[PDB]
Amino acid sequence: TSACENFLLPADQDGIQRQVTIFRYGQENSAPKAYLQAGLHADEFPGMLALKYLRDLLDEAARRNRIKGEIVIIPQANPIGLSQWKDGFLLGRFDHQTGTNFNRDYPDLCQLTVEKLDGQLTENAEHNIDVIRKTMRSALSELKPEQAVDVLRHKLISESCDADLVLDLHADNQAQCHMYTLTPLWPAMHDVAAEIDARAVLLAEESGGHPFDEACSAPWMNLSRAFPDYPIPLACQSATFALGSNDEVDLRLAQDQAEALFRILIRRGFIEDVHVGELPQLACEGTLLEAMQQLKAPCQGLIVYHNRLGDFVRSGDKVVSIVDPIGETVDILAHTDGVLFARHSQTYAYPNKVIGKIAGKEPL
Amino acid sequence: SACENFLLPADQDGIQRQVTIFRYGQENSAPKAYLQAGLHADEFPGMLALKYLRDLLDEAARRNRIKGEIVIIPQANPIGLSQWKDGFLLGRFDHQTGTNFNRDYPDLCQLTVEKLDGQLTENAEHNIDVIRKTMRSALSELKPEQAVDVLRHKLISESCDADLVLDLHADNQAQCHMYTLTPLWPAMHDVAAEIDARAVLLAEESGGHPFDEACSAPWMNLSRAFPDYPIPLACQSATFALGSNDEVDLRLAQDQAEALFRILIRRGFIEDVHVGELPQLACEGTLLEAMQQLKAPCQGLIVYHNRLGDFVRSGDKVVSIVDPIGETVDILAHTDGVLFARHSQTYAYPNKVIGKIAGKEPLPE
Amino acid sequence: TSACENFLLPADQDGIQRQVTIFRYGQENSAPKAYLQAGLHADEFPGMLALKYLRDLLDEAARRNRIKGEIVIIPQANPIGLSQWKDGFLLGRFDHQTGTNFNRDYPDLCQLTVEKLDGQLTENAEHNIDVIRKTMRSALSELKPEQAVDVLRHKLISESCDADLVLDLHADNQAQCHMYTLTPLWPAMHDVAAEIDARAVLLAEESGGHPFDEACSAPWMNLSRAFPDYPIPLACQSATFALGSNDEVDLRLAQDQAEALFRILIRRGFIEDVHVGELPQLACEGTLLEAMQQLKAPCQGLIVYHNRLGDFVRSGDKVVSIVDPIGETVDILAHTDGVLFARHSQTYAYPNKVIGKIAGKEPL
Amino acid sequence: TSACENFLLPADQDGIQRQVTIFRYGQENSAPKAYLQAGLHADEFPGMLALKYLRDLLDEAARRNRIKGEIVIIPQANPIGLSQWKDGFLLGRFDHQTGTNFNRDYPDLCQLTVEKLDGQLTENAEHNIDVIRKTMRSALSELKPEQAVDVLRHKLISESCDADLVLDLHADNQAQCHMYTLTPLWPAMHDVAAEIDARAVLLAEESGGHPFDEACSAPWMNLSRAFPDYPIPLACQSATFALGSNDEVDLRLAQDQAEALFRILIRRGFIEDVHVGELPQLACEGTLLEAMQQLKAPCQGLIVYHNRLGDFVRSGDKVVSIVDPIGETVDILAHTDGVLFARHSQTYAYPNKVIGKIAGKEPLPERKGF
Ligand SMILES: N=C(N)NCCC[C@H](NC(=O)C[C@H](N)C(=O)O)C(=O)O
Ligand SMILES: N=C(N)NCCC[C@H](NC(=O)C[C@H](N)C(=O)O)C(=O)O
Ligand SMILES: N=C(N)NCCC[C@H](NC(=O)C[C@H](N)C(=O)O)C(=O)O
Ligand SMILES: N=C(N)NCCC[C@H](NC(=O)C[C@H](N)C(=O)O)C(=O)O
Ligand SMILES: [Mn+2]
Ligand SMILES: [Mn+2]
Ligand SMILES: [Mn+2]
Ligand SMILES: [Mn+2]
Ligand SMILES: [Zn+2]
Ligand SMILES: [Zn+2]
Ligand SMILES: [Zn+2]
Ligand SMILES: [Zn+2]
Repeated sequence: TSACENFLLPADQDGIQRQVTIFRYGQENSAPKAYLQAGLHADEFPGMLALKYLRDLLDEAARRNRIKGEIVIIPQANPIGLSQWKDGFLLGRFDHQTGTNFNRDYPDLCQLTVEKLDGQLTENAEHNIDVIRKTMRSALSELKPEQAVDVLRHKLISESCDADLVLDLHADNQAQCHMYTLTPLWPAMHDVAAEIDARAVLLAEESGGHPFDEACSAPWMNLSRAFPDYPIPLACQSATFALGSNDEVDLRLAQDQAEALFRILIRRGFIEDVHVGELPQLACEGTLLEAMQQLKAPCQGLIVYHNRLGDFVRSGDKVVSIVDPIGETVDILAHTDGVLFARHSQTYAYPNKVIGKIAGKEPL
Repeated sequence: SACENFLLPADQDGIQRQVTIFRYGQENSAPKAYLQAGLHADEFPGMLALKYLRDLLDEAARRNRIKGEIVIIPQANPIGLSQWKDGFLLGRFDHQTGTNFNRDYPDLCQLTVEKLDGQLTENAEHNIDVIRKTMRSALSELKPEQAVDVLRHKLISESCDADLVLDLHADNQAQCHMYTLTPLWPAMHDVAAEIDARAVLLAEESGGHPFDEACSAPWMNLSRAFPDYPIPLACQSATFALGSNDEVDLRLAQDQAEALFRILIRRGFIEDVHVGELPQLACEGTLLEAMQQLKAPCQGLIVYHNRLGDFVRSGDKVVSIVDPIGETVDILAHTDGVLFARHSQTYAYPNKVIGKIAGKEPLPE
Repeated sequence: TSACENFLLPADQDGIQRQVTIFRYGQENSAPKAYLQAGLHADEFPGMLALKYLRDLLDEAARRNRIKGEIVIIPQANPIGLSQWKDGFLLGRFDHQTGTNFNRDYPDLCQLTVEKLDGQLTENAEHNIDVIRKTMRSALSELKPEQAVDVLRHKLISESCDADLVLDLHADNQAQCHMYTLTPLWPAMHDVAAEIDARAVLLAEESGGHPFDEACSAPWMNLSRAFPDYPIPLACQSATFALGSNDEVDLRLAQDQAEALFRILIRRGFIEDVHVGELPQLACEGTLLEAMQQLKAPCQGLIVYHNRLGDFVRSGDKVVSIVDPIGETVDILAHTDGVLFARHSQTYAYPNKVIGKIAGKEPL
Repeated sequence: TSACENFLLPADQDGIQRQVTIFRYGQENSAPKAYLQAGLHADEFPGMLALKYLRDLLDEAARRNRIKGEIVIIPQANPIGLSQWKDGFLLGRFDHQTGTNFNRDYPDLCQLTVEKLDGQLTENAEHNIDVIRKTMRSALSELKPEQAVDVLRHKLISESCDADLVLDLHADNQAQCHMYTLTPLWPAMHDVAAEIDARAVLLAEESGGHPFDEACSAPWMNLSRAFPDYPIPLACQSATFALGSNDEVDLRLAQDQAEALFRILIRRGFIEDVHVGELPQLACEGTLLEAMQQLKAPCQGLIVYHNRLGDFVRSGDKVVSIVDPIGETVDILAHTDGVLFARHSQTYAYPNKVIGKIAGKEPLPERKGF
């Protein structure tokens, strides 16, 4: 019913080897392929519990012989970060050994495949998809990473680059459910945004230092541009789901998110003999990431919020203040109209700390 | 208001920090109160409460209503306050020594009992002044070198001779609760009621010499060392956990500042103010040894089955540890009581304390 | 699995006979009893849409055979006000025929039952509850109202006085979600306030001219005082929910409010086999209604607000100004610290118009 | 600085005499003439506050001696409607005494002047303008209205018919800034539309029952047609500005609208020694009023919108539903491509309630005779 791989990473600075546990629910290399992972930031929990419950649903779908394609589930994509305790707190965002962000510095599969594809593309889009996916797998086989974190990033992209559907499950420090995707995959991924009840959908073609979701979807956009004489569709539809707050561990929520992910899999042809019915109403519009305001602390001090999580705020509104208990108070204003979909869990600032997010429409 | 900026020795980066101390009233006047917050630099509610208590005291000072000496330290630990790692503030342990900021305070009984051998009389007030003077002398003789030892030394040097000491703290996820010396209960019932404690935890001696016990324990221990002399519990100290570490709220901090102000009035620090009827205390004093620490026996997601503040019964499933790629382990209450604390970070390592139940029967654990 | 009653009011001044549509989802006269109504002020809409969607949820609960109690749903409790159009606007707050407020002059069930109860109470609280509820129904049966609005008020209290849970769904002209209840039912109704995300909870033992929620809950408090030798618990837990602004009709909001009401019904033992999970933390403290400041316009003119809805304001702050476009400007100040939970939808004043509300604590 | 008159209406049913306060910033019967009024519908507020701030700007222009013509400002053109409170709400759209709409049943100055002008027109357009304006004033002088609302309409047209520029400031129940003008006055009032940031410009030659803006501009079009052998230019350029939602009272917005109105006055030669500069971007095309779709509720119930104010919608899109909370749901579709520039503030319907507006380009079959 379910295959299990334990992929072993090379030893860290303490001589410790870690494993990535990967579950597969379908026929290997079959039909449509889905990839779902959680816990790439090891201190972001909601996705971990949601995929535990999605597995319970898929075990039943497997027993009933209703799995159509290949579904790949990784509830804890980052066993390195998961071990990084300091003074009794888990710091799962950055790699101790390299200092790098776990959701950065993924391979650029356009840069790795453009030369190889020069003579292989044709007028048949489906053919180009198979050629590009095969080329991507070959290009990754040629890379030889040495550090556990680079080997981990390599494995995760090697197992996801040829998928039709990729969902990277994340969380923010204090936030409402929200989604990120590639600009041209909107509104294609309207259904997934609606099912997971995103309260913000943030669009970009190219963001920061090569995150996982863009590593999966961007290559199809960049290859389409590299080879404009050939049909290259956006074959891999990836998104990042921030499912809630980092510490939001709740049975009801995880079960509801597992059921939503199951409904997404049904709608996209991974499950048969199950009815989905009407798509839920999406509570927000897609906006550009560059139109999103990061609220930053201009100084150190207590973070005092004047708005609740999810409040609509307008340009000029006082949203948060930094209070020095032995000094001055500094007021921070909204510079755009939008929804305060994120704040922060730790209510003390250092200068340039991002302490909140407003999803607006006008680029900043 | 007087302001002192006490300078700590430079750290490993050659950086010196200051402890900012505010004083209201005349030096050495009448009764003495000491209030500090942020000894654990990641525990915020007390920091904001003392900011607002200062606003109230500035007005009391303008109106010439301060009777004794009130010492306010909103951020008692500027070392911990600088300790950022991967964007998170880790303010509980000192990064040079690895020690807990609220442990390893001096034992002022051990430091004064020899000196006091020939100095005590049948006059209680005399003994209080002699013991306080001896404590100050004993501390003057100590020469700490590490910034954290210098910090602990300064904080006890400025508080040991106070009549009232309130150490303002927080827990990772908790209701307002209080700790004090067993024999100071019910003496400190009024302060517990004003701050709306939902648990009062009593001990004569706890862990490795925390600040509140460093202030009040010496009077109990000297009373026992010299049973032939009147030695009252002259320094009434308590720890207030004012809420969750990250519970920063205007309304709450203003309410806590007003409660602290009312405590100062009741205990004779503020003139020309009537307080009136004491609020109802929501809990009984219980022993710290009757408190259950809920521990994770294994790593995994922390799933709570009880809300913060629920009354739970022995045998109840209160919390589960869930391995998202493994097994689930259920954690049971071993005592009836109030779940006054849980935890903010919902993932465990083995032996992690993930919650606290205030019970009445002492536990053998 | 859902009953429908169409209760006929006597014909009005135009010879029009109107109906109150009542839906019942459970076991008649059994188990726990819940009563939910909306639209008593016929121009307050959010509750009307929320109960439409709560019915969809209860139809499914009924189909799944999960209803434990008797649940009474009245999405439009006031068909009189609902007809009162003038110049294309619906004026649903006052009765055209009598000039009276629709949420005033409800019967006092203490005054109506104290004589009857003198010899019927015992040391058994559950007995007293059944005796008092039976006595209330009898006392109301004996009343003979003639005006459609008196008949309407009579029916609504007759169907709610014996409930364990009563939620009267309202709105304000421009407001945040807020709640009113009987002072001694706080913090008993903390869970209710938390699920609906109230941003103010206003407490009173006795308010104005006998509103519906107090008509339901006050009698238990007043009978407890009338008969202090007997255990009389506050058997009917009533509250008023102002679910937002009068005109705040939104699909997402009404669905979210329907789901919150469903969660309240589950928590209070009306629905089987549903896991709810952790209670949301309440965003406000209970304050006294007597500590609330009404901001009044001292003169006619434009209402210019300086504070946004939901701002925390301090005594002395300029909150709103009245601007005469051909005359003078008058500044209106906060006289208490608290939350500006209400403003107004029509931004022009007449003298003594209430143009906003601040929920304070009445300190000294 | 400015002249101030208080024109007294005859006493109403309660024996109360109401007054219209009129401000004048220029000379008298001078140079170019501008007329700006707000609050004809007394429950439409944004224009009231905008003209308060425009007066502050004009007081300064007057102090600096920079007023070039006659500028007439009426922040509250309708003191009758302004008094009409019921159950704490202001109902300012219809006159209590007559039941008539405050922005309907204005005089037709073509019908009133065609006979008088028969022998008075010549080859000189400027002459014809002065003759027609004098004739209009005489024709109105001859009328004797009795009811307060008829006297009010009479005064407002008497003070505006001879203006070169007329801006009637209005609002809708829930709407984006939009404009109405006479079909042949477009492209010409492009500058006005651009300065106020209209999101729809709606054109008609004849709309409903004789509104104020058409009462001012239509006569020139109709007289041109009555006397085709003479040059009769569209001497009075009128427009209706719906400045926003009825209840949209905001300091920043009113100041921005006052500044835009000031820039319009500069561009059209009312303000001396001030340069405006480059014209702002026009956000929309001029479209016919008969190409505008009115969304109507076919039944009573909750108004549930599926589109935001200002969304672009396409023919076939579900825009709004009417939901009977104890009955059925009815879906309402867009039947044209365009911007949903208006919805409604009160989210409950009666049958045939207009619950929104879409500005399209293709004339719609049902939009005839308004
Ligand atoms: N493709 C993108 N544009 N974004 C990538 C997904 C966003 C994602 N964000 C977080 O993990 C939340 C984090 N606590 C925070 O502070 O934001 C990430 O950085 O991995
Ligand atoms: N034991 C005493 N007599 N004094 C009370 C000390 C308790 C106090 N606890 C805390 O700051 C909360 C901490 N997060 C925790 O997990 O306990 C402290 O360590 O200062
Ligand atoms: N006070 C109570 N006992 N509770 C009843 C809630 C009050 C309730 N208020 C409203 O519908 C809003 C109204 N615009 C206003 O200005 O209040 C009502 O009058 O029925
Ligand atoms: N076409 C013209 N000549 N004039 C158009 C003016 C329209 C203008 N309409 C309104 O105030 C808004 C109204 N709620 C509505 O539904 O339109 C008016 O009546 O004055
Ligand atoms: Mn502040
Ligand atoms: Mn469990
Ligand atoms: Mn003002
Ligand atoms: Mn609908
Ligand atoms: Zn992340
Ligand atoms: Zn602490
Ligand atoms: Zn109401
Ligand atoms: Zn109008």
